Amino acid sequence: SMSQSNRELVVDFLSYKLSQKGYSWSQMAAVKQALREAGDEFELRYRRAFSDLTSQLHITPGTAYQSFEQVVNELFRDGVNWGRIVAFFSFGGALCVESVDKEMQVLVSRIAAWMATYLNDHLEPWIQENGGWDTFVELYG
Amino acid sequence: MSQSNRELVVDFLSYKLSQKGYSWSQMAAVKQALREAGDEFELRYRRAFSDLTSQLHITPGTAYQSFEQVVNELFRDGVNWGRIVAFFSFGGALCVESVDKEMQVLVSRIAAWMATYLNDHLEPWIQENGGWDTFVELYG
Ligand SMILES: Cc1ccc(CN(C(=O)N[C@@H](CS(=O)(=O)CC2CCCCC2)C(=O)O)C(=O)c2ccc3c(c2)CCN(Cc2ccccc2-c2ccc(Cl)cc2)C3)cc1
Ligand SMILES: Cc1ccc(CN(C(=O)N[C@@H](CS(=O)(=O)CC2CCCCC2)C(=O)O)C(=O)c2ccc3c(c2)CCN(Cc2ccccc2-c2ccc(Cl)cc2)C3)cc1
Repeated sequence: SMSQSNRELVVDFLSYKLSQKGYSWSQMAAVKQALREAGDEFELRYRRAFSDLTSQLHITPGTAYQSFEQVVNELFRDGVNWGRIVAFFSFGGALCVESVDKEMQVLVSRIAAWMATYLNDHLEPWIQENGGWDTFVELYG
Repeated sequence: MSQSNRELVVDFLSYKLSQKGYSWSQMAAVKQALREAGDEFELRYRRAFSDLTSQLHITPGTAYQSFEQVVNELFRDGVNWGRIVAFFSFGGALCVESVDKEMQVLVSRIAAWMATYLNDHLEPWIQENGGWDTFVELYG
C-alpha cells in the first residue's frame, strides 16, 4: 500500500505542475482542474448567492439529506447547464465544510455518495449528450 | 462512469475542505502540503531552478541519465525533507520541459522513475523520520 501511495503522490504532484503551465497529466486531471477553478470562480462571482446559502446551512437544524435535496432540486428545476453543474459541486463543497464545522464530518462520506448518485442518475444523460466533460474543459478554457 | 464521477466528487471535495483547513483524508493533506511546498521551493530557489532548467535538453535517450545525474547529486549528502520537495520540483520541471518540446510520451516515464526512486531510495528515510504525516506537521 506504501508503494501505490507513493505512486499516487507522484501523479498528484505532476498533475499539479503540468496544470500550472496549461498542460494536463490526463483527460481526468484536466476535468478535475477545470472544475476546481470553475468552482472558485463561481464562488467569487456569485459571492452573494454563495454567502446567503452558507448562512442558511449554518443556521438550519435540518438534516444534510434534506438541505441537499432542497437545494439540488431547486438548482436543476429549470434544467441542466454547465454553470448549474459547477454550482452543484460548489454547493456539495459548502455542505461538507458546514458538516465539518458542526463536528459531523461522518456526513462528508454521505454527501460524496449523494453527489456521485445525482451525477450518475440525473446529470450524466445531459453531460454525454452535450459533449461530455471534455466539452466543459474546452468551454471553460 | 460511476467510479469516474466518484473520483471527480472526491477531488473537488478534498479541495474545498483543504481551503478551510480541513481534509478529506491524510493522503489529501499530504498531496496538498507537497503541492504548496513545491510552489514555495520553486519561488525561494528560482535561481537554482532556472540554472538547472536551461542546461536540460531532453530526448528519450538522454532523459533517464539527466534524471539520475541530478537526483544522485541532490541526495549525494543525504536525505532531508527540503531535498525531497526539490526532487518533486525537479520531476515536475522535467515533465513540463518534455511537453514544451512535444515529448508527451516521456511524462509517464519520468513519473515511473520518480515513484521507483521514492519507493526504493527515499521511503526508508521517510518511515524512519515520522512518515509523510511528520512532513505535513513540519510544513504547516
Ligand atoms: C464558472 C462559472 C459558473 C457559473 C457561472 C454563472 N452561470 C453562467 O454564466 N451561465 C452562462 C451559460 S453556461 O452555463 O453554459 C456557461 C458555462 C461555461 C463553462 C463553465 C462556466 C459556465 C450564461 O448564463 O451565459 C450560470 O449558469 C449559473 C449557474 C448556477 C447558478 C447561477 C448561475 C446563479 C446563482 N444560482 C443560485 C442557485 C439557484 C437555485 C438553487 C441553488 C442555487 C445555488 C446557490 C449557491 C450555491 Cl453555493 C450553489 C447553488 C446558481 C459563471 C461562472
Ligand atoms: C519549501 C522549501 C523546500 C526546500 C527548501 C530548501 N532547503 C531548506 O531550506 N532546508 C532547511 C531544512 S529542511 O529541509 O528540513 C526544511 C523543510 C521542512 C518543511 C518542508 C519543506 C522545508 C535548512 O536550510 O536547514 C533545502 O534543504 C534544500 C534542498 C534542495 C536544494 C536546496 C536546498 C538548494 C538548491 N539545490 C539545488 C540543487 C543542488 C543539487 C542538485 C540538484 C539541485 C536542484 C536544482 C533544481 C531543482 Cl528544481 C531541484 C534541485 C536544491 C526551502 C523551502
